[PDB]
Amino acid sequence: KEYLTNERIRAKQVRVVGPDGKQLGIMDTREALRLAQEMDLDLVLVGPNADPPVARIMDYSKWRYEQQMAEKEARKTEVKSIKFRVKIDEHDYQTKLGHIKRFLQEGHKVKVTIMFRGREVAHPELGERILNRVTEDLKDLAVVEMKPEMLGRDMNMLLAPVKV
Amino acid sequence: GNKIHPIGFRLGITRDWESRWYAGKKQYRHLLLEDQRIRGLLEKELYSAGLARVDIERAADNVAVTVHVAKPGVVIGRGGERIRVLREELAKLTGKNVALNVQEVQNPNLSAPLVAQRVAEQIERRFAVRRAIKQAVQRVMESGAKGAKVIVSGRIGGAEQARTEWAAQGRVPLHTLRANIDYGFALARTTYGVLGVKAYIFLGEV
Amino acid sequence: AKEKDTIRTEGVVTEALPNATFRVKLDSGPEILAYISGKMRMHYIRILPGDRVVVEITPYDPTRGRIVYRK
RNA sequence: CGCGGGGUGGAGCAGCCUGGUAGCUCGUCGGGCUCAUAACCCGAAGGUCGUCGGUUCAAAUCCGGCCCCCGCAACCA
RNA sequence: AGGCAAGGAGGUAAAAAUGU
RNA sequence: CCGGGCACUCUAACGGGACUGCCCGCGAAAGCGGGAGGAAGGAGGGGACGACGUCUGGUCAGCAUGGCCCUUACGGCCUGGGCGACACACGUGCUACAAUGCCCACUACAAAGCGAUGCCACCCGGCAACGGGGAGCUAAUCGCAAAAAGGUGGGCCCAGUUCGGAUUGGGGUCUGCAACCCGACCCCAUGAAGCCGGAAUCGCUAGUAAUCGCGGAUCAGCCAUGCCGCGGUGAAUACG
RNA sequence: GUGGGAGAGGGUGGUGGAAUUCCCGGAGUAGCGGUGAAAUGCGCAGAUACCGGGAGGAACGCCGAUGGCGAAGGCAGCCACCUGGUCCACCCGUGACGCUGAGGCGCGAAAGCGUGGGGAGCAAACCGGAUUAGAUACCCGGGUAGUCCACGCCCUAAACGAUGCGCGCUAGGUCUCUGGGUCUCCUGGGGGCCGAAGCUAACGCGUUAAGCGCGCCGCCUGGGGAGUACGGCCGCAAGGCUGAAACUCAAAGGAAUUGACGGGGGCCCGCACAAGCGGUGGAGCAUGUGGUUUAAUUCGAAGCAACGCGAAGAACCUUAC
Ligand SMILES: [Mg+2]
Ligand SMILES: [Mg+2]
Ligand SMILES: [Mg+2]
Ligand SMILES: [Mg+2]
Ligand SMILES: [Mg+2]
Ligand SMILES: [Mg+2]
Ligand SMILES: [Mg+2]
Ligand SMILES: [Mg+2]
Ligand SMILES: [Mg+2]
Ligand SMILES: [Mg+2]
Ligand SMILES: [Mg+2]
Ligand SMILES: [Mg+2]
Ligand SMILES: [Mg+2]
Ligand SMILES: [Mg+2]
Ligand SMILES: [Mg+2]
Ligand SMILES: [Mg+2]
Ligand SMILES: [Mg+2]
Ligand SMILES: [Mg+2]
Ligand SMILES: [Mg+2]
Repeated sequence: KEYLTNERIRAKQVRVVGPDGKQLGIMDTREALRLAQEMDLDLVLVGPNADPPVARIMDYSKWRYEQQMAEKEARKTEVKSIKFRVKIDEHDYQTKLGHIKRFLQEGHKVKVTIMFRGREVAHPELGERILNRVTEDLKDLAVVEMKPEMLGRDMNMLLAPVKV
Repeated sequence: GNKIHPIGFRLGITRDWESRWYAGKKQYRHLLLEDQRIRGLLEKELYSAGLARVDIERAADNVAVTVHVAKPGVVIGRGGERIRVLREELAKLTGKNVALNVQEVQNPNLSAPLVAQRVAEQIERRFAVRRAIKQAVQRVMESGAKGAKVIVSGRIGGAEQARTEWAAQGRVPLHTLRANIDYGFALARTTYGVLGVKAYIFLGEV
Repeated sequence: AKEKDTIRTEGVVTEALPNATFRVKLDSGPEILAYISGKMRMHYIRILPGDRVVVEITPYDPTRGRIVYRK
């Protein structure tokens, strides 16, 4: 994802855009560089595809750093995927339910996802049967986000906390 | 598995061909075919005689069919007439002037194919296969051949399992060319399935 | 006597059960406890729930069958 | 009716607020990796940001209305 | 100064489920 | 070209040559470091060759063979079709995405192999594939055949283009009884995607990779860019 | 008995520093800590790191051992007290007073529980963060009981030398610690190691025997069921002792041996990775395959070692559909 700086800029007449919400026109590469120098914020080819390449006057590195930080923040609060079957047992089901409950308590969203084989005929019903029941059980902690929808080789149900 | 045919290995060196004669591209295949046919027919006939090398030459439509044999009188007849009949048959098979040489082998236990054939015969009337092999080996040793390995495989004793029966004696440097190893092959044609009679004999250096 | 009053009826495998025994849902009624035939075991032919298999059923007790056919 | 907050690749959510420059997780499909399955990794596929507008050289972003979704009150009568 | 070795340091040896 | 020569290459039979043999140094030895002479040095390079066994690997579809099963058909013959079908996926290759290139024109060096209804010199017809005529060989003695990249000169000028060549239309050439399914080839038109490729990954230690052509076998013809083979240019880097 | 000796033996009372934390004081500022990486965590009210003192509580560095002590559990700063065991030397006193021990009584780590205290660190549970498909876990940040003491109770353990105690005999050597000697060597008592004979299933044991005996006690008669039920006793509880059967399986096992295997070790190797050049995957096409479709798409090959493979020549042929 290269928004390109200073003399990473090959294009002749770049659309020299300012830092904020201003422009300087469609000016040369050298001109753009000079402008960047003036602001001390780098010249950055943020839209190369655009009607002459969009060349923002921004400090590139700092911006990138900020973006990275934001990304990191986004990493976390999160979603737990509880994977059911068609051939899954009653004790197993209970275990899964318990896990889901724990997750809810913690403050995590819940993708209860069923993983299917062949017999996508007597798969969907069983997926519903398990998942619906589970949802009914955890109603006290959980507002269902996504209902039991069959999606080709899988089935999803999702639960969100009522409150945390 | 592995192991290339031991004569095939030699051939260029101390060993010489099962037949030698020139033929160019136009007529080479025909002659070869004829030779093959001859070999087949002789095998069908002289299985009694015990044969190793069926050496052929073409000194210009003078086909040569030297039989290297164990039982020389079996070839000739009782005077000199089964030699004659066979010759006639051979002539009939190939439309050219032809002869029949017999160069019987001093010590048949020295010739490996003969040994193999013997072993096969023994197997066919059902002997203790391993025992037979051992006996053969002993015979070979007595005959002086400094090495003998006799692999017989497949369903030994009519047993319902893919078995390899081994047993060997002496130096068998199946690898050095300077070995003059006589290889012998025979096919034990027995009722329950075929037993492969592979035989080797190491009999002289340089 | 060697008795062939045996029923050779189709059945979609319902239940995965232990020891290569599988309750298979027959089209001769219900799902009986049907076990693998030795040939299948030998050839390592895997049965999962959902296979329309021929199941060998003796009249003496139809409770137990045999997965005769490889799916 | 009164007020606040949000509507975004299929779902959850970042970014809006500070005009230009849309990300991650789950899901879809394909591959890889593995002896093989999950797991894994990768991609590829896939959003104009509810919508109609205007602003401005240029809107997810500034602004209005409608459409929704959440909640709080709705009093004297 | 090198020669070997004893001991003390500290750095390294990540993680990776299963069964025809 | 010829006489003429066996000198040189060569061709292909025989034989020498290298053995850690010589020297130094280390080492008990084996051997190791370096040198010398020597075309070659420590197995000179490369083959050919694959131990007991293993995976009940693979092949009853090359052949052989036990058993079972079929015998007016699970046998036989032909004609036509099918093996080439195509929403997809993978493997293996080629050709690319250019200017260390592309095109055109001249010019120069190979080896190894083949060739008899086979290769086809040369001559003309044709833009050409080829066609016709026709010498020559029975192959070191002629032919395939031009090797190509390369070298000189010209053009092209950074573009999806003189890059790239797929597809699609049209005319033909050849083989064969017959190329519609489903041949190759020529010529003209068409000129798509692709601007060096994600995770992953594979080859390669020297005349090696990389790239460049030629020969072949099967074969009427060829879907051969495959395989097998031969030479031309000719690298990198290995601390570990 | 007398003369000695060694020692973390036990209890009672004290003290001695390092260290930790916590408090005050000072100087000082932008992070500390933490990790395979990180994040939670603390820090501007100023942490951390550094010095000064003080407050505690706990443990005892070096010596320190392959060592010493006890009957075992166990036990280490040091000192004092009370106090066990033991070893030698003299062979002086007694004259078989001994050995063993069902029961019984006593001790009995650690955890646990009761009553009261104390509480620095560590730290189950627990609350966080990461790690992860999941994380009740390994890893980090706290954190309660508990660890510590008194008194009481609990009584189990790989309570191990997996070796009951007692004595007698049956090669040595070698190192050790501790006593006496006529002291470069003898002779006792302990602790180890190697090995004669012998034993053992082998490993190993081998004067500290698992050797040869004798003495007595404890227990064993296939594994699982199960140290469970059932009773009984003990206990404030947790549980402990005491201890089956029904059934079930043709095994549960030990010791070694050959291999294989190990995210076991050492030594090696190979284009195996690195170092390098060129690709593959992205494009089209050439092909072979899987899948799919077909009237049939003949059949096989399957990770390396199936996938320009059989096929080194599918228009008909070939050809098997
Ligand atoms: Mg039956
Ligand atoms: Mg005393
Ligand atoms: Mg302070
Ligand atoms: Mg006395
Ligand atoms: Mg007296
Ligand atoms: Mg703590
Ligand atoms: Mg966590
Ligand atoms: Mg936790
Ligand atoms: Mg902790
Ligand atoms: Mg307490
Ligand atoms: Mg015990
Ligand atoms: Mg006792
Ligand atoms: Mg002691
Ligand atoms: Mg002693
Ligand atoms: Mg002994
Ligand atoms: Mg010992
Ligand atoms: Mg014993
Ligand atoms: Mg217990
Ligand atoms: Mg009780």
